[PDB]
Amino acid sequence: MDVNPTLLFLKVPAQNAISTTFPYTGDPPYSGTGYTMDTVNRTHQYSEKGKWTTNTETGAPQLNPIDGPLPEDNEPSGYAQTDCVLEAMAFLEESHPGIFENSCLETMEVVQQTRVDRLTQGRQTYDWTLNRNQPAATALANTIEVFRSNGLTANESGRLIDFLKDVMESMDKEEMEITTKQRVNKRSYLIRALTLNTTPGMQIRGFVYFVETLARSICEKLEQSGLPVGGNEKKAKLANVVRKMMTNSQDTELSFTITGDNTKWNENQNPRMFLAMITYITKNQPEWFRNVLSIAPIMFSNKMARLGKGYMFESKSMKLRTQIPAEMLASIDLKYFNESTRKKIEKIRPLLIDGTASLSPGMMMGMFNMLSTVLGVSILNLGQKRYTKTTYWWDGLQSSDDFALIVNAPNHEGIQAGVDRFYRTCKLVGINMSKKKSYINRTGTFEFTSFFYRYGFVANFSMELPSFGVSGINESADMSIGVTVIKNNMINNDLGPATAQMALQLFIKDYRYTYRCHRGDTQIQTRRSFELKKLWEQTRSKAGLLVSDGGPNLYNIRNLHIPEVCLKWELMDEDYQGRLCNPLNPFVSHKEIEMEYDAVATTHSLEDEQMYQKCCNLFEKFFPSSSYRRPVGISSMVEAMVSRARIDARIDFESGRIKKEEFAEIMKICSTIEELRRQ
Amino acid sequence: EITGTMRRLADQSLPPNFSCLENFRAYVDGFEPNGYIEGKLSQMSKEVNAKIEPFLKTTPRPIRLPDGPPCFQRSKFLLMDALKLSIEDPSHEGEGIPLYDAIKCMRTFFGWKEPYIVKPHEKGINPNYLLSWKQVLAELQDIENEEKIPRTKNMKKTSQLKWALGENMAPEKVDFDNCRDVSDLKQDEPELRSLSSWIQNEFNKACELTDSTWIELDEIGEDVAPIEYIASMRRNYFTAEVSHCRATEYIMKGVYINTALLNASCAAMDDFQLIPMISKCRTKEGRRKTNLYGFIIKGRSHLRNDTDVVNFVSMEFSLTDPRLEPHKWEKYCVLEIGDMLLQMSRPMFLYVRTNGTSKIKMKWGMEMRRCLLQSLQQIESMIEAESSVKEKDMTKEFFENKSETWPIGESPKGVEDGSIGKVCRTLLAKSVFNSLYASPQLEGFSAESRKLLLVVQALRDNLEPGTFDLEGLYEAIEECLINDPWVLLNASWFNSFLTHALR
Amino acid sequence: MEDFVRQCFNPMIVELAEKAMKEYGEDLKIETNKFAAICTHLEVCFMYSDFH
Amino acid sequence: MERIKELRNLMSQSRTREILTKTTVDHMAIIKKYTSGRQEKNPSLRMKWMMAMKYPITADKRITEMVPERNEQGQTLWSKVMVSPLAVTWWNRNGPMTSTVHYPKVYKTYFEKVERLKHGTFGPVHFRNQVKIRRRVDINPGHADLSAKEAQDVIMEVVFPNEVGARLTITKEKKEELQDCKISPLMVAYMLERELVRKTRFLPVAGGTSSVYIEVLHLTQGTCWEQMYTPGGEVRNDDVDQSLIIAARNIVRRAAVSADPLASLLEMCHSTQIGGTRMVDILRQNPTEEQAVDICKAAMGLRISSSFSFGGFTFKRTSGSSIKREEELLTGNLQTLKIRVHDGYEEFTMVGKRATAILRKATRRLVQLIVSGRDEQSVAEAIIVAMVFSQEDCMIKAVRGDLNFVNRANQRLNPMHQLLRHFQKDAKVLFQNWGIEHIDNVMGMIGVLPDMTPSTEMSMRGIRVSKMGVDEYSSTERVVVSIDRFLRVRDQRGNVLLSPEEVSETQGTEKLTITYSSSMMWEINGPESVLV
Repeated sequence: MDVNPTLLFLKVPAQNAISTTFPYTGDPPYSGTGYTMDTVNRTHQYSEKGKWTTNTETGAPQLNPIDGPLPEDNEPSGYAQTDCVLEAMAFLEESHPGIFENSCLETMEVVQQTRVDRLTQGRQTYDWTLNRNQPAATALANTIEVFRSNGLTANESGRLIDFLKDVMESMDKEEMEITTKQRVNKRSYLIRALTLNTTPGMQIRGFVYFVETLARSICEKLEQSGLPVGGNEKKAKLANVVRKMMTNSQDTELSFTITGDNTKWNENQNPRMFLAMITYITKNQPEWFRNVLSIAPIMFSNKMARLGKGYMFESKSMKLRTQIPAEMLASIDLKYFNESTRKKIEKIRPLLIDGTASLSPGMMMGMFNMLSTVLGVSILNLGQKRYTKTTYWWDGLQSSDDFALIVNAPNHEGIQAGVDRFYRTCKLVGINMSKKKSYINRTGTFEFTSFFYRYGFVANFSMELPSFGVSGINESADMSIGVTVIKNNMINNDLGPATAQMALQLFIKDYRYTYRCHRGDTQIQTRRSFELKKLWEQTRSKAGLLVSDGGPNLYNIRNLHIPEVCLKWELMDEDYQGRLCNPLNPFVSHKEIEMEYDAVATTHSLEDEQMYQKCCNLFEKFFPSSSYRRPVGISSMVEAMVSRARIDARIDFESGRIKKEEFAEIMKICSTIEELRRQ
Repeated sequence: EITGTMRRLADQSLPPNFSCLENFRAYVDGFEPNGYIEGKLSQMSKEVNAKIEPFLKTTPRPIRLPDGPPCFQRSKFLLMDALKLSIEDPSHEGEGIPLYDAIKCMRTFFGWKEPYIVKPHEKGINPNYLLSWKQVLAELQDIENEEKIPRTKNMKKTSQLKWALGENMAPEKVDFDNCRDVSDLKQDEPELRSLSSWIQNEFNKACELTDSTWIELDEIGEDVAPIEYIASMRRNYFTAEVSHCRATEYIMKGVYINTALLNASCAAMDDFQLIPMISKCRTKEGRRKTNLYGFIIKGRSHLRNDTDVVNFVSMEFSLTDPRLEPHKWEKYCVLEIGDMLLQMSRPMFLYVRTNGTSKIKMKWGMEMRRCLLQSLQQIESMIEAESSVKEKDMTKEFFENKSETWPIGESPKGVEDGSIGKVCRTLLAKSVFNSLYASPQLEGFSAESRKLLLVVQALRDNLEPGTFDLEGLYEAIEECLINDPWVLLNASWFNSFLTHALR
Repeated sequence: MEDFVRQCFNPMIVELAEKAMKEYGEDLKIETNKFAAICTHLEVCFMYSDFH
Repeated sequence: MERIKELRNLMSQSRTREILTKTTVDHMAIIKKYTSGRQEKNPSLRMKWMMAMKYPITADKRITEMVPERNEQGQTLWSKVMVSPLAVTWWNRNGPMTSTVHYPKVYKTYFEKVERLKHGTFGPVHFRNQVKIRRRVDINPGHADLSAKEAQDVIMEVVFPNEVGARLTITKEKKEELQDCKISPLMVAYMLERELVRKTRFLPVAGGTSSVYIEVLHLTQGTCWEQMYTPGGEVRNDDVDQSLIIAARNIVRRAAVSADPLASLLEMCHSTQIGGTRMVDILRQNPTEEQAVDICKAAMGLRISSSFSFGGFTFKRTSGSSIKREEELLTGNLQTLKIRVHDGYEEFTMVGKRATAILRKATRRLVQLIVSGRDEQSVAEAIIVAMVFSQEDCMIKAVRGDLNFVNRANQRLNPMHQLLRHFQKDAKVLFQNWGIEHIDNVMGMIGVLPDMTPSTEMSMRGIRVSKMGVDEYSSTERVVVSIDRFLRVRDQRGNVLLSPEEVSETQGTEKLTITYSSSMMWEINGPESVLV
């Protein structure tokens, strides 16, 4: 006989065993420089309505398809009317009294209080200083130093808004010189400030963070928005909203639920529409607030897309290969390419400038997810049977692209009318609904961002099971971290108790293998097992020994929150406790701590990137409290440290014991540095 | 402030109805919801609609399958055809040096015939493979001259080995300034391969039980709570039904192989090191056994990035004639290398292939025991979701009750339901095959077929479902079906399911 | 900022600053720093005039 | 001298001295976050490769005179300062046994968990389709209700006294018991910050309110099950706010009777002391949301939650607006009443003592209502206050008798509170006069009859009593209040937010010692306290 796993769906419903369809646990091997051109040409495909305007400061032609011609065919179109978006915003604000003003006040508090720290906490970014992708902190330091080398030194006040002011005044300077040194002119600098990678630039990140904070403050006060919440919270927002629909009295209700998704949702959102909806949200607000929040949409309206590495040609006869970058696409003939490459290059030749293509109506994935969710919640709010003025009425939950709708109408004839109205209004605001990856049924069974509802719940949303392997930082820290991660995934990203048991089992196996500490009970011997077996032989109560010292495991579900030392503490030997918990050991030092737990004897271990770190470490060496709490003080680093040094020298010379000449030399060096800081 | 070169971009970002953005902001400030939505709807064409097309049991048509040349096997190592070479030796593990364990595997076999090669690669230098194998045997027997055993055999930079790893100098790196013009300076979509019969047999063998245990699952503390009792009774029954399965051997094999290769790709960054394919298990009588599936020769491993690829040659033992199914071994070259004592004395073959792997490809395969956890959760969900409607949950009726049978097979044109252990091993082997046969086609197929499955379920619950463009869904499904045997087997499975779902 | 000022000052200075900001239509939701400065000035004046 | 020498040779390079001279201390936090960020080279794999390597540990130089080079089998564990991991096990085997078993005073917060597990008697597992109840609970045992700033200001004093800020019983107790037995200042500081700082967050629970129930939430609650668990022995801060609640209730009750209630409330607040700390400071820094506590906070100028209180139930606006449109109405017993008729459509979520609900109400017409409570009389009270707020003429005509309800200060109540306090005691007329309709019992929704009996196909007009609880969404909002001289708080828009007339639903035990020292309160603590 032949074995077929999917046949199991014949006895068990789909939602009860849907986790069998998800093949991968984590991320599989994936796989460009041409793929960018495909997306660029597709974005300009849904926007070809003669709205070309040649840019004045970048010289790149720009499509402006907003409020253009209406769509005649069912194919996806990116032509959204401005007054429609503004009316959706107005009706959203009418349904929810003054939500925009509260969100705007919260965002004003954010922009007033935000330091430059929030700009370093991020993933890979695009450094224009080196024209390459770099980590967040390194790209930030590169931009800071290249600004400080020129006449741009406003960021040293600590405010992110001052860094944004520096970014503003940078585009006004005619030439920007980069030291490593060579000059760059204003045009190419504008190109580099408004160019993205396959990854935002360094300048746009502050404005995009502020816009995202505003969208977050808006989405927090919306039942129909499911982006800010995650996990069990989402569960409620499903079981609640369905109960607002299915539980209607006098059953004259026909409630149909659609599981939806918007195909090519990302490439149709025009940043000018975002500018419009922000301008309406910042209505009657102070002018500086609008001037700050509106920067990101303007930068996205005039933005370039970096192509990347390039292509590579191979000679079948001469046996020689050559690479061609993206910058050389202008001065080249079209004989060396196959038919598909030529077909893609022809439609993008007049768009590219300085090795980067021009993309006016574009928007990149994962940039304005929450503001896009606000836009979707607008149309979701337009179905309160008061703005439809008809018998059909809908409501639902919105995410970035995956949305779940529930529409009620008095008879089977009116449901399609409501669905068609919803779809056409989505087309009006630039939301192209996917007729392929969507389906309808009766209320009681649907999907929303991998959350499946069939008269019950299953949370296969973030069920990328945790790293069963060791975290690899330390002996006790790794065990505490692994068991705390298992405990967290048992409440946040719901998994069964037996799965958690087996996960702890695999983790303990990987932890005993990683640190060559299995136990003193097994015959297996690593480099370390002799000492472990000597321990096990001399220890009376074997259970008290830690797993890091070759001890037995007694962690289970009930005690995943207790650190290993405290759990086995009662069962330890007095000798073993004294030899383990001794703080006067030559093994540990107060470094790189932290949600981590107890620490014991098994707690062991631009110009130059560490320009800052040296200074910070020395300052911490002068004031230990700075390693715990953000320091407060108006004096400069040098004077504060010198005063600390002088006082410490005085106290450990007068009452303590230190050499008189050593004290003299210390204070001589201190006065030398005091004189040094005069220049 | 918004000064020039910034205000200039602001004025060029507004809709094509204004010149200064101040006019736009004043227009937005005073706005009148006079019902522009209804006007724009009255103006829009009536073709723009989400016309619901009903979904009854007649509309589902079985998934189309590609036709063409038979699909070959591209798994990194032999799954059912590989042959073990036991030493039943307690050297007790881990720090144990794997090179001498492999040579004492070789010490236990006799009957090494002169290599008479059988199935060629059909494109490439075939005798170089048997020359490389002879070099392997020679370098193995040539340790007694070294006077110091090396812990790692670094193969000579021989011509056959430079070719088998593709290190022979390729097109040289030049610039376009001097290769501006050559007559042939050109720069490819895959071919459509049809499903073959061997992948189903591979899966069937993957669900079978074996002789050994293949797991060392560590301990868990005392159970002093009812949910702890339930979790233990689930996990230990699963471990008992899954441990001796062949898919567990596959998991451990992949883990050991990828671990050895990645560990060698750090210290052997310059020379061709011989990497043995060693696994370890425990026989039925409770004695630890060390198995050798074959050898692997690694190329240059300057793995700076994670996607950087190192080439290798896998030479694996087998007892299957390639002449039985030659279409399966497209990327394989076969060497009939001996006869072994079985007393049938069947011929022992060596399947040698050249392949390439990256750091991420290796690490996705060192964590293959996730295939266990996934299975457990996809079991545990069914124990909870299907049994959430109960006061005292159904947990001991799921197991311990052989009357409950689940559909897993169709031999006689009819459903052949099996027991619980077959279900556990089927899900385990499915997850494992997804791990090693991982391909983006499989991901796309899962994503697109899950929707069709959910709508089939909504119809089966009599919830009057309907679609918009079923042809679009079918196009998306047919788009990710080209040449992968695993994806095509899953497609045939879904076709069987749709055939046996009253449709 | 706006909430913090209500902590480090007594309710009387807060009330007086709120009355004083209603002189020139100064909305305290925006001019938070002006509110803080006015509260500071009032408390300085009060601690200046007392006990003499 | 090594540090000042590093300052010297560091202040030499221009680009390394400009940073040290220009940047002040206040901004040091923003200058530490400038890293290379090369760290994530698969740290599990790196740790395995480093453990496979000989002598990967780093120690100081004092190991040379403390542990041997060769162990009892001749195995090396040194280098030249790298260390083999076997040396750690050696040090744990026969090393310096010391008297620092004193440990469980800094790590008290973990031994507390261990003790709660020791006597944590268990219970059965009643499987059910668990529905998440969105509560806001604290996750810290025994922290004395100290915020992050005022707790770190104590940490700095007890562990780094020579560099304290420019600014209390715990500050003495901890400084005393770990005076000279310090372990590691950063470790002690982190542990005391975990032990002493409060933290309240928005979590979905299914029966756990106290700190002891949330710390073990993964045991009790899961996907579709629940485990009855009792640790034994509560914590300090789940009943610290209760005494402040009782004090605020008594203060408001005594102020409402006074001539000028607002000034009385202010003086009593600034003079009352709760557990050694003055009341107004707690009010300024406490996240407890109660009606009398909001009255007290509004009397001194602090922000409260937009939620308005009616019938002891706090309301939250979900969607919809309204217009005032005052209107006159005649009762069912010939009584003229001028009323503020809530016009338009509105959606509300009302949280109560032991019952919550979701209401959808149009102009003088109740559209939909979903209620869930614990007691039968409690859901009855919820339904009564909801019917009173519904403003339908059905309950106006159901008024039986003249409405003359006065406050404890002999004050004419608003017509809303008149109807409420009338229907609150005897309401069986309104039920039999409201109306019955058919339901379908879907999504676990049952109906209620006039005799307070559940039914599967019959309910009141537009009503549903929900099983497995109503989802309680408690969103945080902070808007300035407009307190008046009679202790009534209104929004900036002009909507009466809260008033004293609904505060007293229980007496008060004051689980912690409370002290009133103003003038008017020296009669609650018996006549014997008057003299003292």
